[PDB]
Formats: sequence, C-alpha cells, structure tokens
Amino acid sequence: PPQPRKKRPEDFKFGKILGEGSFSTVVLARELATSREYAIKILEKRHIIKENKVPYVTRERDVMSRLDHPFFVKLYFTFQDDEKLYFGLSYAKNGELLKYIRKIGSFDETCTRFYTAEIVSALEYLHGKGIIHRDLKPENILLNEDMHIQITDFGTAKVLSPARANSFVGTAQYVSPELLTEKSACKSSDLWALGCIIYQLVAGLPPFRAGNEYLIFQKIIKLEYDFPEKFFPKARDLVEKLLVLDATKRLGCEEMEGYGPLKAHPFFESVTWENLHQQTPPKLT
Amino acid sequence: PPQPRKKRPEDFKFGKILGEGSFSTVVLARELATSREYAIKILEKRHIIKENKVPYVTRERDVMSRLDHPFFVKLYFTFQDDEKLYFGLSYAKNGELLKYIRKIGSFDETCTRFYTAEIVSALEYLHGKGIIHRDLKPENILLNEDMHIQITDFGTAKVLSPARANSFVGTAQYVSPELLTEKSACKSSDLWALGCIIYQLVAGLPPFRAGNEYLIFQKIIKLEYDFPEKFFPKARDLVEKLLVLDATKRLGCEEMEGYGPLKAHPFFESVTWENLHQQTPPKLT
Ligand SMILES: Nc1ncnc2c1ncn2[C@@H]1O[C@H](COP(=O)(O)OP(=O)(O)OP(=O)(O)O)[C@@H](O)[C@H]1O
Ligand SMILES: Nc1ncnc2c1ncn2[C@@H]1O[C@H](COP(=O)(O)OP(=O)(O)OP(=O)(O)O)[C@@H](O)[C@H]1O
Repeated sequence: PPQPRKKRPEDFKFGKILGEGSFSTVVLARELATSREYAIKILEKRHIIKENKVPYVTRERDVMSRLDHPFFVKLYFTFQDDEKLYFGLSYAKNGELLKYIRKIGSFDETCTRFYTAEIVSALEYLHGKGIIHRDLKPENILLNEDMHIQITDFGTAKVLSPARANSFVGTAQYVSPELLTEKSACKSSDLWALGCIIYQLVAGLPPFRAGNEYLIFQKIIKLEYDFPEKFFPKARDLVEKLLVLDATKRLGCEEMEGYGPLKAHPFFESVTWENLHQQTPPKLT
Repeated sequence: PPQPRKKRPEDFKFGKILGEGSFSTVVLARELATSREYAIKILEKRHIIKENKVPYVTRERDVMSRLDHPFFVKLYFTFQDDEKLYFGLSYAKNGELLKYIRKIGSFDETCTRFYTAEIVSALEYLHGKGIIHRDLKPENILLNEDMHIQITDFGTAKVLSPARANSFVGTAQYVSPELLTEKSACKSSDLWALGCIIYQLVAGLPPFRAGNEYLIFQKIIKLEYDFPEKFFPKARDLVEKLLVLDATKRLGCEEMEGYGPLKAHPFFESVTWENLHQQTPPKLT
C-alpha cells in the first residue's frame, strides 16, 4: 500500500544536539510541513562500515520497527543521503530517567512503584516478542512530556529464535553474571538489570559500584552488595528476587513462570497493570 | 523492513459505536496489549462488493496511508477476517466540528479565524499532494482531545494525475457549481466548500439552504445567498472571494497563484501559519 514520500534533510529545520554517541548524534528537528518535532538520530555510513557496526545499526532499525507500544521510543521514518543515515524518532522531551534520579536523590515509594511498574510492563511486551534489550539502564529509559517512560537504544538488543547470546556486554553496573561467566544473555539478563534499576531508584545509586570495571564485575559474580537500612521492605524483597546469580531463578523469567508472579509481587499490590500509560504519573518529590 | 505483527479482532476490546455509515460502522476499541484507544472503522466485504464500492474503500485506505500531517485522521493499521475489513484510525475524542457549531450557535471572530486557518492549512497540504477531498464539511472535520482539527472521510477523494473528475457528488449544501454544470471537480471545488464552511461558522448555517436538494443546487448555480448584517467584514470579503462560480477565480486556486494570496488575506492578519497545531485553540464561547 502507498506510503508518504521518503523524507529528506531539506524537509527539516535542525536544531540543538540532544545527545552524542560513538556512532551517532541525535538532533532535535522540526519538520517544516507539519511543525512536528522529531529526535533525528544521524549516523555516518563510512564510520559504521569501518567499525563493522552494520549488524547493530540494522538491528536497531528492525527491532524498533517491530515495536508498537507506548513505553518505547517510536521510529517514524528513515532516509539517507550520500554520507548519513537518518532515523526519525519520537522526541522524549523530559530526557533520561537518570537525570531525575540525580535531581532528587532517590524516589519515594510511590514514584518507585509507578516507574518500576511501567518498566516491568515494557519488559513484558519486549520479552513477549522474543527480544532481549541487553543494555537496560536509567540512561536508556527516557521520559516523554507526560512523564511516562520511553525505552530506547535497541541496536545492541538480541532477537531470540530458539536463549543463546554472547558478543555484546552492556553498561558494567547493570551487567548480569551470565554475561561475565558464560558469556551468554537471555531475557532474565534484563530482569537482573531491572533489579539494579529498582535498587538505584530507592537507594539513589546502583547496587554494584567500584573504582573500575574489573572491580564492578568482581562484585557482580560474587553478588557483593547490600541494602541501606531505609530501603522499603517490599522493594528489598523484590530486588532480592531479581538479583539472583542463577538466571533461571529470577522472578519474571520463564522458569519462574513468567510475568504473572512478578506483577503479583507485594511491592506492586496497589498497581493497576492494564492502563499504566493512561494513569497520571506521581510527581517526583 | 520488518513491521509489527498483523493485528486481529481478538487484540481488541470493542466498545461503543462512534458512528454509522452506509458501508461502515466506526467502533471505539481498546487494544489489550497497550490500552491504546483507536476508532476502528469496520466494513463488510460482501456489501462493498455488491454495491461496487471496492474503488472507494481502496482509495480511502491508499489516500490515508499517504497523509502524514497533524490535521488529518491517521490510519495506523488494517486487517480483515472472513467477512470484514478493519481500519485502525486515530480516535478524535471531541467529535464533529458540526457538533460545536450547533452547541454554541456560531463562532466569534477569534474562533472562526483559528479554525478556518487550520482548515486552510490542511487543504494546502492536501492539495500539495494532488488530492481533492470532494466532500469537505463540518461533519468531516473532527476534533481531537486538544481541540485541533482532524479531517477525515477520504474514500470519495479524487487523486489527480494531470484537473479532471466527475462520478461523485458530496453533501448538497457544499457542492461546487462545477459539479452541477460540468460534472467535474478540481482542487478549487474544495475551496468553494471552504467558503461555505467559513460562512457556516460565522452565520451558524450554511449559505445555500432549501427544502430539498434540487432547490439547493438551484441556488448554488445562481449563487443565490446573502450575508446577515452582523457578519465580520473581513470574513465576508474572504467568503466572497471563495464562493465564486468560476472555479479559476477562487482565492487559493492555482490560477489565482495558490495558497500564498489566500493565507495573506486580511482576515488572517494575526495568524501565524507555521505552527498552528502547536498553538492553544481559543475556547469556544
Ligand atoms: N528519542 C530521543 N529523544 C530525546 N532524546 C534522545 C532520544 N534518543 C536519544 N536521546 C538522547 O541522545 C543521547 C545519545 O543517543 P545515541 O543513541 O546517539 O548515543 P548513545 O546510545 O547514548 O551512546 P552510544 O551509542 O555510544 O552507547 C541519549 O543518551 C539521550 O540522552
Ligand atoms: N476517527 C474517528 N474518530 C472518532 N469518530 C469518528 C472517526 N471517524 C468517524 N467517526 C464518527 O463515525 C461517523 C461515521 O463514519 P463512517 O465513515 O463510518 O460513515 P460516514 O462517512 O459518516 O457516512 P457515509 O460513509 O454513509 O457517508 C462519522 O460521522 C463520525 O461521527
């Protein structure tokens, strides 16, 4: 079926740089014909080819095109000129979830519960499509103008077919033990990251911290971390059921019978899971 | 490039009927996996085939798929089962513009100007793609939750290639004289409808009214109508430059040098055309 004409650089008025990565730069752009604002990720083809990143850029596009859920950054269009590729993405006006963690120090119980629930809901959708994020972190969980989450950064995701993996290792503080021991990744690897994120929301800092990566990995494989006295009891119990060395024993994984038991955890008692994105997010402190 | 899986009836929880047409019924539906609300237009295949409406249903889908502008109802997806076709459309929460005309009687100058400007902007986009609506009317100009317009009903549109036409005749009160005399339609036919709509917004009733269709057509070809004393002066001048029998002399048409002169009309003096959908619509009385 016919689709709109392929867009081009001239159709936009580019503005400020929203972010810079190793193989891309995201720029805020206003489409002239509609006045719509998009976050356009620009990637130089030559650099991508030189560093053998074609599989990653291709995967990012393919995975995003398959996602159709309110808690994920949307890919509206793509186009390219002689030197660059352009991905038209939804513009998450409020930035990274990490920004708010730093801004207010830590989230109260109500805000922790709400945002954790949205992340859990997003992961259920993602995992339901046999996709592993592999680099889930506050930096990758953006916030739209209404303060609902919008997860992004899928170039390093893993699309399951069988849960084999290997090759990529996400941000050190959120790396699961299986990636360091067996060099493998599965859906449960994301649940481990979830556990670190919940801990970070409540404590204000991720569970495993150290002077360098080697030391962080060392703490991870030994499950070396502890909870501060204040930590919300039910949240602590949940984290303990997520930060489990054995990937088959993490609440939410297939061997633990899926998302049902996870969403039924006491910490989420007052959560209505059916329409989170229609709910008004609690105000951050 | 991969796309989401084809949706199906079971993916939705259908609700109330939003509207009923001769070959379709629009139903409010909530997608289970996202809690998103869509207005799903359902059309029975057998009926469509019996009445030879395949060209119309096909055109509706094709035209909508080509539109990517904030002032038009969006087509998100399509699917079908053994008996029906389903079009997933954006849900215009506030209904038809006609509803508000009846609700408050008539629009003040500020509201008339704002909504007329959005319609003009929508038509510029539509015409820029060589598409003639052919049945533009308050009933076809919906309003989203933010009170910005969303034009719909494209099955009877005409996609230009050369401005030939003929075959279909829209709602009597908005029919242009060329359709009644030469049995032809062009972009300017929509501008005539625009003139009737502006008049209706200000007067509260369309320009040409009568007991039946024959009498309405009779008044149209004779340009038989008049303005009530109150009518905003500049709005009147604009309408007089739109309701012109000769289609090549309507403000906004190609022979009159396009949308530039139309948007520059005195009635729109204080209008900023670049970002109308980013502006807060004036409150209706
Ligand atoms: N859709 C978006 N809306 C608003 N901001 C965004 C969006 N996408 C990305 N950003 C911002 O731009 C930054 C850079 O994104 P990009 O994908 O180009 O590199 P990165 O993934 O952050 O780093 P790298 O790819 O090297 O790991 C992000 O960290 C984020 O702050
Ligand atoms: N996207 C939408 N969102 C909300 N309401 C809608 C939407 N589309 C249509 N409607 C409502 O449903 C009604 C019926 O639409 P439909 O296209 O099924 O028939 P119609 O075009 O109104 O009549 P006919 O096709 O016989 O001329 C519309 O008049 C409008 O009131």
